[PDB]
Amino acid sequence: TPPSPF
Amino acid sequence: IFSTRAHVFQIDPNTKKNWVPTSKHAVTVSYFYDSTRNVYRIISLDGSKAIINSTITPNMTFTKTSQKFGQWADSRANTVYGLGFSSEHHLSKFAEKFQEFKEA
Repeated sequence: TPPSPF
Repeated sequence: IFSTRAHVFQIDPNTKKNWVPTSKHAVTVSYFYDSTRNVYRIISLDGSKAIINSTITPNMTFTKTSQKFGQWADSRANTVYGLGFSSEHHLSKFAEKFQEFKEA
């Protein structure tokens, strides 16, 4: 899962 | 050429699951045709660091993981780059150019 908030 | 802004990350080398921030803020990322090597390249400079120095190969792929995050494996750099954008719009133009410059 992508780094937040991306 | 083509330039845009994005926060840079690289997958962690140990487990290749987690993302490690490469830049501390958004940085310029550009697609550039290197007339000395006759290849298309993706580069991003931050200070004295070349945080991205990827040569586009026909067997390379850009994945739009989410609305504002895309990624691509670079076997030469032995890593996977991840880019976070300010909008899905920017993520999209980046992805379309990846395919365009790859197709040539």
